[PDB]
Formats: sequence, C-alpha cells, structure tokens
Amino acid sequence: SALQELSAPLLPIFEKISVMPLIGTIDTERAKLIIENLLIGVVKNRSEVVLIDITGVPVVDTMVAHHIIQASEAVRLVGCQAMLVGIRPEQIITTNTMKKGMERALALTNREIVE
Amino acid sequence: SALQELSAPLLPIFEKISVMPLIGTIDTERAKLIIENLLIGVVKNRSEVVLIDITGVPVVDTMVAHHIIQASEAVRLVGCQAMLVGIRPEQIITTNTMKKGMERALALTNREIVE
Amino acid sequence: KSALQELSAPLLPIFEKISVMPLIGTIDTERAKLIIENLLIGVVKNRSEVVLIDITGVPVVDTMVAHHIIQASEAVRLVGCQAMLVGIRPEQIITTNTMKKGMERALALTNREIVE
Amino acid sequence: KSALQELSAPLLPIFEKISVMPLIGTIDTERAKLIIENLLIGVVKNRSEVVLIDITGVPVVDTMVAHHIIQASEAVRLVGCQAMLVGIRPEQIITTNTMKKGMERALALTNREIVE
Amino acid sequence: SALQELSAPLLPIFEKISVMPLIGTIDTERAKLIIENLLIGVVKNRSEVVLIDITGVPVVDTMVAHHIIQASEAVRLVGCQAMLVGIRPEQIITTNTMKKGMERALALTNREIVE
Amino acid sequence: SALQELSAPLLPIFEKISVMPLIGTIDTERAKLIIENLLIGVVKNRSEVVLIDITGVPVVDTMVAHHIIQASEAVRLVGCQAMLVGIRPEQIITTNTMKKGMERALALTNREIVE
Amino acid sequence: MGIPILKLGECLLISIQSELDDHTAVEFQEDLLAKIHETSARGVVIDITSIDFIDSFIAKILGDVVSMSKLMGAKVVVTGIQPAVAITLIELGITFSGVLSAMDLESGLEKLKQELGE
Amino acid sequence: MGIPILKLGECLLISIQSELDDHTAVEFQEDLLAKIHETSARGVVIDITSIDFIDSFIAKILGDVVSMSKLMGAKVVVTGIQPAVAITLIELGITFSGVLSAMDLESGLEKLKQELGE
Amino acid sequence: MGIPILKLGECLLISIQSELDDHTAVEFQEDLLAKIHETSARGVVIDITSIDFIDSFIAKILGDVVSMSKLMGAKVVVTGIQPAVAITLIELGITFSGVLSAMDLESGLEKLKQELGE
Repeated sequence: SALQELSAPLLPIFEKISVMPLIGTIDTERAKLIIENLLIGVVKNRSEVVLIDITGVPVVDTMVAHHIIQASEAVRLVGCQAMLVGIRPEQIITTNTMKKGMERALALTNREIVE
Repeated sequence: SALQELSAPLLPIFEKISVMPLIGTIDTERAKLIIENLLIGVVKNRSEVVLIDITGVPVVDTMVAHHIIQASEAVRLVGCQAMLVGIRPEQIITTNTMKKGMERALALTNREIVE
Repeated sequence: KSALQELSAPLLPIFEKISVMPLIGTIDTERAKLIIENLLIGVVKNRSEVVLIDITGVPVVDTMVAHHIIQASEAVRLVGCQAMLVGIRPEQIITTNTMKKGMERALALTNREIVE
Repeated sequence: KSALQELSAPLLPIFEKISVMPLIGTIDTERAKLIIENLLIGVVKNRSEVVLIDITGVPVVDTMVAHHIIQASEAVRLVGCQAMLVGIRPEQIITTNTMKKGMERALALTNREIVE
Repeated sequence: SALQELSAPLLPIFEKISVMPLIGTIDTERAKLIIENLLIGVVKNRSEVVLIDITGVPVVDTMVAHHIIQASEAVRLVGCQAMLVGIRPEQIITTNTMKKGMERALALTNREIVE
Repeated sequence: SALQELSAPLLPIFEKISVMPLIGTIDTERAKLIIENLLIGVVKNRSEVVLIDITGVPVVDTMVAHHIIQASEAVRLVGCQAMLVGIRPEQIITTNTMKKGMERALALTNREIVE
Repeated sequence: MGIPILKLGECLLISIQSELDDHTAVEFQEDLLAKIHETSARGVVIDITSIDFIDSFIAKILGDVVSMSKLMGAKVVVTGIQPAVAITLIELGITFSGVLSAMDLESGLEKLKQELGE
Repeated sequence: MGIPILKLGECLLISIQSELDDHTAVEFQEDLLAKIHETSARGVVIDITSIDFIDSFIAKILGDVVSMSKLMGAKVVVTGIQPAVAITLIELGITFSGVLSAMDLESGLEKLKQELGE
Repeated sequence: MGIPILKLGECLLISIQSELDDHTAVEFQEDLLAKIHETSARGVVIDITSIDFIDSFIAKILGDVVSMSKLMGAKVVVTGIQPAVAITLIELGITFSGVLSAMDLESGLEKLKQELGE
C-alpha cells in the first residue's frame, strides 16, 4: 500500500512526489537508488512542488540529495514552496518550475530542444 | 489518502497510473480533466506501465482516452501488459515505452531533440 | 595467502580494480596502489569497486586515500558504488557510474578523444 | 573463501587480470569468462597474464579455450607473456607486448582510433 | 470450360471477363487465386466491360475483390456498366477504362508508361 | 461461346487465345479485325501460350498475320510451345513472354518505361 | 438576440451565453445555417465556454449542427469546452470525427485558419 | 516447439509451422506477446505460409493478434496467406484495415523498413 | 517436421528450437541442402541459441554442415553459440576455420552483408 512512482524520458530519471507528511515512507530514500542504477540514469529530479510540509526531518531528503551526487550525477530539487523553505535549522542545484528544470538538466548533459 | 498522481512539463502534460485496479476510483478521470483547461496542455501520456489487470469495465479508462481528444490533442497509452491485451471484450495511438512516446509527442507538435 | 590484491595498467590513464575484501587489514591497497602511481607515470587512475559490498566503518582508509593521489599525481575517481553501500553516510570527490562512461571523461581530463 | 580470480567490464574490449594462480584446479577462469561473453557482447578481449610463474603442464585450459572463445568473443588475444613462461612448448592466437600497445590494436579491430 | 480467362503481362497484370453471368462459374473466384501465389502479381484488374448483369451474387465477384487486398495488393474494377451499378445489395479503388486503369495501377507500383 | 477476346489497352492491343484448336472457329480472324479498326490499334499480340496443338490451321492463323501487317502494323506472336512449332508443313516477328513481348511492341512504336 | 454571428473574413465566429432552455436550441439552429447561407463562409468557430451543463436533447442539436454546417460546406471547429460537460458527453453516442476540437479561442484561429486556404 | 525463437534487427520475424488446433494458438498469443514485452520492437512479421487449413475458431485468434500487438505498440504484417485459407477466412466477417499483408517474406521486411525507419 | 526454414532474399535464416537425436538432425540436414538448391542461396544464418547440451553424435553433424554447405555454394555462419555447448566441443579435432561465428541473430547479418552486397 505504498507508492512513490517514477518515469524515464530517455536520458534522465525524474521522480514525482505527492504529499507524504510522515516518516514511515522511508522508501523514497531506498526505492529511488535501486532504480537509479538499474538503468543508467544520469540526472534525477525531485519535483516536490506538491508537498506541505516538511515537519522536522529533511535529513532523509538531503542525504539522497548528496547520495546520488556521489553515486552518479547532480540531483535537483524542483520548486520548493516558500512556506516550506522557511524551516531552516541548518551546495546543490535547483530550479523554480518543473518545465524548465528539465531544460537545464539537458544543458548539463549537453542536449537541447530544437525548433 | 486517495490522490493518485499528476506531473506537468506543460508543453505536453503527462501522468502516471499506479496499481489501483478498482472501478471505485473514477477520480483518475476527474483529476485529469480539471487541469486540461486550467493549463494549455496539448497532448498527454497516460503511461500505465505498472498495472496488473483491468476488471472488465475499462470505459473509465478507454473512454477518457477519447474525451481528452474533445478537450485537446490525443493520448498515448504507454506499456500495456500480457494479461491486459489478452482480454478484449471491446482507436488510440498506444506506443510501447515512455522514452519513445515523448519523441512522437514532440513530433506531433513539430519538435525534436538533437545536439 | 590472499596478499595479492589487484593492479592493472592500460594506456596512460591507468586504473586499479578492487574485488571483494571487506577487512580492516586493507592497508595494502592504501599502499600498493600509490606505489605504481610513481613506478609508472600515471596521471589519473580509477578505483572500479563496482563489486565490493561493503565497508564497515572506515572511509578514512577509503576516501582520504582518494586525497593522496590528488597530491601524488592527479585526481582519482570512484567508479560506481552500490546503493546499499552508500546508503549510510554520516560523513568533494568526482565519481561516475560505470567503467565504460568513466573512462570517457578520463580521456577528457587527459586530452584524448576515442572516435572514428 | 577466495571466490575471485578477476574479471573487469570496461567499454566493448572487456579485458581481464590474472595473478599467480598456476594450478589446474582453477577451472573457474572458464565459466566466469564464458558467462560474461553473452552477458555483454565483446568484439575483442584481452587476458593480461603479465604476472604468472608458471604454467605447469596445462595450456589446454589456457590456449585451447582461446579458440573455444572465438566461437563467441571474436579473437581473444594474450597480453604480455613472461620470459620464462614461453619456455613451455608442447606444440595460432594473436599476441602483443603489453597493454598500452595491445589495447590500441584491439581498438583497431573495432573501428576506433586514438585521436587528440 | 475450366481454364476460363487470364493473361500475364509485366508485374501488375490484369484479368478479363466476357459474358457469363451464371452462378455455376465459381472458378473465377478460385482459378485467379491460384495464380496469385504462383507468380508475384502485385496489382490486378477485373475489366468487366461486357457483363449485364450480376443477378444477386457478387459474392463470387466482390468478395474475391477482397481476397487480393489480403493476398497481395490493390485490386481494382475497370468500367462497371451503367445498369449494373443500379443493382447494389450491399470500399475499393475503381476506374473507367483499361488504359487509364493501368496507369493509376502503375502509380501503386511506382512506375509509369510515358517516355 | 463463339466469342474469344474483344481486348485492348487501346494504344497497343492485347489478345489471348485459349483452347479451341479447331477449324470451325474462324471467328478469331473475322471478329478480331472488326475491333482492329474500330479503335486505333497499332500493334497487337496473340499470346497463344495455352494452345496444344495446331492440327492443320495456320491456314487461318497465319493469314491473320498477313492482314495486320497490311491493315495497321506488325502483329507479333508470344509463347509458341515446343511441340507447337514442331508442326511445320511450310515471315513475322515473334517473342517468348508477354511481359517482354510488350517491350518490343513499345520499342517498335517508340515508348519506354522508366523506373 | 443573444446568439450573435459575426464575420471576420471567410470565417464566422459565434458565442453561446448561459443556456437554460431547449427553446434556444431551436432558435439557435436557424441563425447559424441562415448566416452561413448568405455569407459565403468557409469555416465556423463555435465558443461554448459559458455553459455549465448541456442536456442530452440539446447536445443532440449542438452535436448535429457540426454536421449540417459541414454539409453546407464549411469546416466546423468547436472551441472552449468546459470539461464537466464532457463527462456528460460520454454516455451519448458521440462519433465526433472531423469536428476538430480545440481548447480556447486563440486555439480556434491558430488551427482552422491555418488549415483552410492560407 | 511449434512457436519459433525470433529476433531480427530492430524488428521481429516469427514463423508458423503446420498446425490445426486452438490449444496451441491460445498460448501462442502469449508466446508472441511475452517476447515483445522484453524485446522492444516496432513491428512483427507473422508468416502463415505453411498452413493449409484454419478453422473459424482459430481464425479469431489470428483475427485478434493483429489488433492485439497494435495495442502493445507494434505494427503487424501477415505474409504469405494461402489461397485455400484466404477464402474461408472471409466467412469470419473481417474489418481488416491495418493488416498490411505482403506477398512473401522477402518483400515483407521491405514494407516495415518503409514504415519503421524512413 | 519441427525445424523450419525461411528466406529473406539471397539469405537463409534457419533456426533450431530444440534437438533430440540424429534422426531428427539428418532430417534437418537433408532439409537444409534440399532448400539450398531449390532456391538460389548465398548465405545461411544458423541460430542455435536454444540448446542446453550436445554430444559427438550430434555435434559432428553441426560441426560439418559448415563443410557441407560451403561446398554446395554458399557461406554459412553459426550465430548464438551457448557457453555450455561451446565447452563441449573440446574433444573435437578442431578445423573450425572460416566458420565465421557471431553472437546473436542480428550480428549474423552484420558479418554476412559485409561479405555480400550493401
């Protein structure tokens, strides 16, 4: 009864996240890394634009932000909410919108949409 | 909760269908068509690459792959299964995987990706 | 007995394979890797531990040794880590996924292009 | 248990390493070689037995399978036979001097030249 | 007879039907079909320019103008008469005259006749 | 029953002779010269491949070959059999196959086929 | 009277206000076919954005005037469709092929005027 | 085995021996689909040249698997239909549009080289 | 009976599903050259990707159909030799020169169209 789905637009493996405001879903730490190296995926997005909120622990969410940097390549938090990032108890690359984070992902593997 | 999935690269806009093979989830239609006019989403991918079997009433699924065409451009059901095609008591574009449906989606809106 | 570990030497960007040894007497690959780093002039090397599971509690003998080669000759890189190996990190360094695309950017840093 | 001889997996020439393992009971260097030859493809491959003293009386597991791997792996080649090792002469296969000028001619057989 | 009517010119051939509007001639359904796997006849015509009339049985005639659509390619009728076309109990490509039927048959085999 | 082939692609003329090797059917000389000047038929063929054998009737048949050479132009014969030409009690231009007999007809009236 | 045809040069736009009556659907069918008879149109763009629900008798009428004006000789293009009426168009025997639907009114003339003569 | 082993150059090439039953043809549809799951090919070539008889029950399966593997995501040609089976196949009332039947196996892949990879 | 053959134009993509004995194999071997001379053949692509084990009663035939079909007037390749079946050829008196082995059925045409045509 758990689900954190993914996709594959042919070089990068981006990921989607609906609101999981809990800690029993530790799977996105683990079920991402196993499909990360199952097929050779270079870039891995997050796309957590629909998430309110982070309660006290993005330690899981920032371990995996530095796991895949030293596993394969360059994660990208996408469109973190303004009310969410005000939590700062305590780098990486990031963006504002899902439609343009994919474009700057393509520039970091040297491809681009044409015409 | 009961909220399936929605993504948005916004030049097309696609989506992932998880394993909820029950007829009581009509909400996957009503969560899709609400954003089809709230944003300018031309073409779309249902992308049901993870599923087990439909019950026998697919007119919540094979007809919502017709009434997207009333609102916008077409639909590209990705990755049907072994027992899925094996029963047909019942057209559409129906490509193979996610990495090639996105290629023809830009090709049916006159775009491509080379560098 | 098993004091043999591994070495190889291709064209000038060399590499050094590492098979399974999850021990604490692994100071040999801390030492015998750096020996060939100036016995022959190899600029950039690899580690290639894509089959090594796992390390117990010692990246100090595994990642600070990736700082000697930064100052011995030049910039070793880790070639592939298993997901459950790096799944615990209470701890930077360039890395890659597989050898067939790690050896591509090895030639980029040492000015070679394998095309025809 | 020492369940390793060696096997690497780089870009399409997938070479190999062999330490001093001069005993007939090491038949494990055959199925570990055969199973990878259709796991990925490999249009050429090397052996690199630069450290071995010495083959006792059995090249019929070393040089016999070199034509029993032409059936799959397309012309294996030996890299760097030792001085005293070739004194073994019971009674062919492409060979070379070392890896840095064995890999290059193994790149010539797969439409790849070194260009800077 | 039992060897009724055919010829065999260059790669798209033809057929030819004189006056014999009897149901007992089931051979023109079969005896033409033996030739289609004998040699590779891609496109073939009918040329029923003299026949009045098919009474109630085009099952021997029009259904065998559906077999070559699934055998090889593009059958076409040449010049149905002005009285036979009023008789319609129940599509395909069809024409008026044998010379103009041959030329548009040579466009489906990618050739022409003009010097 | 006493009628064989009113037959033309109308710049040349095709014709087919099936099995009726008897002296009573002289109508293939009479009725074939009728359509010969009813249209502009320059060249015409015979294509007597299904004809075994001629008993004593070239005295009708080759007299037709004496007619189109003085009516319009250069009648030719296609596909005489082995035992058919063995009959020699006692000329013209002959060929072997219908697909290449048309080429020597079109080369005699200066037309060629591209592609 | 509430259903105003308006020319734009070989194209006839139209709008539909807040409908609550089948009596409009017999009033509306006349003026669409009459104006396309007099003005020699070649493509009609219909905007139905301001409706919340269309009854099955009315959708029988609006689903037929895309064929009558097609049979008149102009390609009909239906733009501005609210999605909540499309679920009510599921159970109807809809064979909407050649209707050439779109999303908004900018998507009207970027589709039809491109696909007609120009 | 009855079913063949089949893989050829970004396409597929499946042969069919002489068969008579629909106890083979039921698993045979799964034997074709389970390959096109793992092997991602954009077209198969079914060859039924060796058969001389197909009953009206078995003709449903070969009347389905053309439409089935299209829904999987690959075009389907059917090459070399014999004249005896092609007569009785029509008595199963077809709506065959999307069959693309070639004449022999040599000209078969010249059609899928025209469809796939222009 | 069992083992088919199929043409592609100056080629022969024969296959082997499973082998039992020489009586099937000689029936297979007699089927090969009878299908060589009936058509015009230039290169035979033998697929053996589905054989578990072999013995010298069978492998002597498959080790010599190269020597048969080369004399008949066509080259041959043996694509897809399994690992366990290749190590069971060590007892044989090796004359496998010009057998021109490959890895899979795709790469058979890669090493055969290089020998012949574009």
